[PDB]
Amino acid sequence: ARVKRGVIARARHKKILKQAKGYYGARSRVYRVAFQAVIKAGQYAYRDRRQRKRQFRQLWIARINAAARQNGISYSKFINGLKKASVEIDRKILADIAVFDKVAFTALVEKAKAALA
Amino acid sequence: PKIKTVRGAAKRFKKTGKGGFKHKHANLRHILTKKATKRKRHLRPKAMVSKGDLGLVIACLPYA
Amino acid sequence: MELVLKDAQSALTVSETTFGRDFNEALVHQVVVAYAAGARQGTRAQKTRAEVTGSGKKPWRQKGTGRARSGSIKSPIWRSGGVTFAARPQDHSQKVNKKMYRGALKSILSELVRQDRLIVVEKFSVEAPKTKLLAQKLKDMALEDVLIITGELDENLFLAARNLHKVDVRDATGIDPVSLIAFDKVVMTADAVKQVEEMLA
Amino acid sequence: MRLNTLSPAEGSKKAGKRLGRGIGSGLGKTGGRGHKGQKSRSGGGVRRGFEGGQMPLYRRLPKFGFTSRKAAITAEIRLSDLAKVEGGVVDLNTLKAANIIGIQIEFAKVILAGEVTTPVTVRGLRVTKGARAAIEAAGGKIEE
RNA sequence: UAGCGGCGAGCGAACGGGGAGCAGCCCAGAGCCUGAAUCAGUGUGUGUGUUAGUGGAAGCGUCUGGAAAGGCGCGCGAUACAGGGUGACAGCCCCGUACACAAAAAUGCACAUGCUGUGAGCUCGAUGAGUAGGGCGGGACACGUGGUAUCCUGUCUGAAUAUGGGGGGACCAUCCUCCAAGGCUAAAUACUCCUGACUGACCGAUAGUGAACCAGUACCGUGAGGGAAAGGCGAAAAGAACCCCGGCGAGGGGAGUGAAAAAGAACCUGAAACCGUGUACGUACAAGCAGUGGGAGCACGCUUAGGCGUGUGACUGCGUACCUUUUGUAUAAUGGGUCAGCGACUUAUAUUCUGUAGCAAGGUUAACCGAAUAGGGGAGCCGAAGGGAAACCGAGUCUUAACU
Ligand SMILES: [Mg+2]
Ligand SMILES: [Mg+2]
Ligand SMILES: [Mg+2]
Ligand SMILES: [Mg+2]
Ligand SMILES: [Mg+2]
Ligand SMILES: [Mg+2]
Ligand SMILES: [Mg+2]
Ligand SMILES: [Mg+2]
Ligand SMILES: [Mg+2]
Ligand SMILES: [Mg+2]
Ligand SMILES: [Mg+2]
Ligand SMILES: [Mg+2]
Ligand SMILES: [Mg+2]
Ligand SMILES: [Mg+2]
Ligand SMILES: [Mg+2]
Ligand SMILES: [Mg+2]
Ligand SMILES: [Mg+2]
Ligand SMILES: [Mg+2]
Ligand SMILES: [Mg+2]
Ligand SMILES: [Mg+2]
Ligand SMILES: [Mg+2]
Ligand SMILES: [Mg+2]
Ligand SMILES: [Mg+2]
Ligand SMILES: [Mg+2]
Ligand SMILES: [Mg+2]
Ligand SMILES: [Mg+2]
Ligand SMILES: [Mg+2]
Ligand SMILES: [Mg+2]
Ligand SMILES: [Mg+2]
Ligand SMILES: [Mg+2]
Ligand SMILES: [Mg+2]
Ligand SMILES: [Mg+2]
Ligand SMILES: [Mg+2]
Ligand SMILES: [Mg+2]
Ligand SMILES: [Mg+2]
Ligand SMILES: [Mg+2]
Ligand SMILES: [Mg+2]
Ligand SMILES: [Mg+2]
Ligand SMILES: [Mg+2]
Ligand SMILES: [Mg+2]
Ligand SMILES: [Mg+2]
Ligand SMILES: [Mg+2]
Ligand SMILES: [Mg+2]
Ligand SMILES: [Mg+2]
Ligand SMILES: [Mg+2]
Repeated sequence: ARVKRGVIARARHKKILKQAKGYYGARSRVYRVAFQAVIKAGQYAYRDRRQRKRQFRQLWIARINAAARQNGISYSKFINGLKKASVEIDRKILADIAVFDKVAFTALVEKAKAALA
Repeated sequence: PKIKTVRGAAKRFKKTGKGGFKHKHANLRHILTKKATKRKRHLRPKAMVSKGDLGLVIACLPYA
Repeated sequence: MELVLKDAQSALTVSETTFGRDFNEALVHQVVVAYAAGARQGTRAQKTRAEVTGSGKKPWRQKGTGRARSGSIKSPIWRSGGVTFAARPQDHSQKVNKKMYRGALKSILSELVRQDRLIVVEKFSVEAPKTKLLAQKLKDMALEDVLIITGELDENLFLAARNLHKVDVRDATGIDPVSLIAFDKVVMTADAVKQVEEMLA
Repeated sequence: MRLNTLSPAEGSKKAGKRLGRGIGSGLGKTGGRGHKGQKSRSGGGVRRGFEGGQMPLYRRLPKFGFTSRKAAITAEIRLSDLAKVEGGVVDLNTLKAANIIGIQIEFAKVILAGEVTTPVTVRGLRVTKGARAAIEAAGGKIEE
């Protein structure tokens, strides 16, 4: 039979070398390096789908803590106020309101202070 | 080619009805005046091959 | 089991276990595979490292040099070396049991009946050995791709059918399942039915 | 029903292992062999009954008995085999003609196994007690 | 299997059965009838081959296209639709094929017969001596000296001889069977340097012969010996007249041929590594597997501006390659310069298990025949009964005097 495997091995290498576009040096030219770099990129992508959800929550928290201290209350007070006022607004939306609508954030702060007092 | 039988195991083992193998006991060939007669009397009759060593016997006796 | 005839429009009584058996597909597939394996010639070979023309001398010494260890230029990892598992001429023929072969023929002849791929006539002769006469007769029968089983040896029919690739002519003894499947229509002489029923009980 | 509509039965054809063709196949680099043994080596393995250097079972145990040449030329006969002869008489030459005992056989017993439904004269053969009762009940006549 | 066997590893019959194929004769000696069968040789005649060869059917139109054998119509041949070539895929263009024939000459094989030689048949006899056997030492027999038959003989010996002798697995007796010490003999069987025809779920230029090519060459070795690499323009050379730069160069630009010259001989298709030119973006206060997640800006396209794409990627969170071997490797443990191509659990026969299919207390044939993947063939094998070392007994059997 003598299966000649040039076509298959070429398309299998070109599948990797297309994924390795933009990489420096032999990481975009050489199959042994590129395949070794694509697997690591999939590992990092699997990891950073988890770390995206951490890093944005951290950003949102730091923006709420800043706008709340601008209105004269800490973050942990303000979240405890919104829990005691039962306000179930997540802190993506709190960071968005804290940026674009500072009046509504002030009203949320006054609800939280009245929930603590 | 055919498998060749291990001729010592063919001289030492016999297949029974359900596929088990009978065999003679050891320790009954010499040095017999110091052994109790109870021991010898429980060594004269043939015993069955145990489950552990039944695989090596079947490997040695492919033609039953 | 009754087979109506095409030309004289009579009937013919046959065995229902022969011409009305249910189709055992796995049996028929086993027999058709064994037939196509029996046709298989199996004439090939490659050379091993034993059979490659060369010398059994080490191309370089074992150690000291910086190269990889090597013992033979006939090595199957070298260029123009041996094949690792080089082939031999082997026989691809399979055993088919006799009752399985007859079960397959009784299955596919029952299926040709149920698919109306079976035509029964009393006689099918051509006067002179001419393919023009045979193609005219098959056009009058509205047949192109056909197997023609005759319980006799008709030489003019063999000669008039030898050049047509759509048409094959067999004796009733020389029938095979892969042809009975590979042809679109099958025309049987009533004598060929009697002989097939005798062979197939 | 054409050649491109046939298909085998389910579970008839199994694919078969192909060792050393990737991680996903399961049979990866080692191919069911583990690592760095004698068993993993090409042609490696020990012979039958080898227990290490321990004395194997077929030599720990003693030989016994001998082989009777007469047993190879003796045979046992069912009662169901008595109808397969012709003439209603059963000899050695009749059973050998019926291809039951074989040519080199010189002695045969009839054993209560199966059942007979016809009177059969038995001549020159041993008969067990239950076969004697079944033959004589069916009309037979055991003689010599 | 029986056996052989440090009774280990392993070696491994025969009897008997089924088949292919079959063929028997002569001298040890005289006569009687005498040339009578057969065989060899050599002629002749006929037939059949072989070694050159001959005939050999049947198609046009139109469209695309460089070119028709292609597409679409309409016909015709076929004992020829095997195959190959022809400017793309041809039953009908060519060579062939089916079929039909053909040899001055040489030669094979059959018969028939001529000639030469050969003896045929009948009767009465004869019946292979340093031989069989033995002792010693070895070898062959499946049989390793074992209780070892049988066969061979280097050595030493050494019979009887038809009223006799050999064998029947130590040996003796009885019985059966055969006649050594002289020879000849076809077939079935084994192989392929070579020739012809055909075939391939064989290769298709790192494959297949080492060798598709001036290859057992170049080359290496004192020598025996070792032993490569290297295929493809196009349908057809129509293989580039002529002009120009240049050294009366190389090389190139035109022109020309051609369907095509990014088919120009360093010639089909021309991938990758590798090396360049151009454009966009980023980059000279910035530290590490070089990415990933976020993400500004810039450039470019689309668009009903809706805003999406694409390229780049300032800054920023996290983040020490792969393989192997290991208790455990970023490891400063191994391996890999890179690319492309090749490169490793197969095959045969036995055996067991599972699945699946067929028949079912039965199932199945091998050899072989057969024109033949059919059918026949049931030698045989496995199973339906086991126990016991065995004789033997038998749904029981063994143990034991006998089993509660
Ligand atoms: Mg190949
Ligand atoms: Mg690139
Ligand atoms: Mg003892
Ligand atoms: Mg040497
Ligand atoms: Mg090779
Ligand atoms: Mg080569
Ligand atoms: Mg057969
Ligand atoms: Mg390893
Ligand atoms: Mg280990
Ligand atoms: Mg291991
Ligand atoms: Mg090896
Ligand atoms: Mg030890
Ligand atoms: Mg001609
Ligand atoms: Mg012609
Ligand atoms: Mg073309
Ligand atoms: Mg003599
Ligand atoms: Mg002698
Ligand atoms: Mg002797
Ligand atoms: Mg000797
Ligand atoms: Mg002597
Ligand atoms: Mg002798
Ligand atoms: Mg004897
Ligand atoms: Mg002789
Ligand atoms: Mg090539
Ligand atoms: Mg080559
Ligand atoms: Mg020039
Ligand atoms: Mg080139
Ligand atoms: Mg071309
Ligand atoms: Mg090119
Ligand atoms: Mg390129
Ligand atoms: Mg800058
Ligand atoms: Mg800067
Ligand atoms: Mg490694
Ligand atoms: Mg270590
Ligand atoms: Mg480990
Ligand atoms: Mg260590
Ligand atoms: Mg670590
Ligand atoms: Mg380092
Ligand atoms: Mg390292
Ligand atoms: Mg090491
Ligand atoms: Mg290295
Ligand atoms: Mg590669
Ligand atoms: Mg198996
Ligand atoms: Mg099965
Ligand atoms: Mg009992």
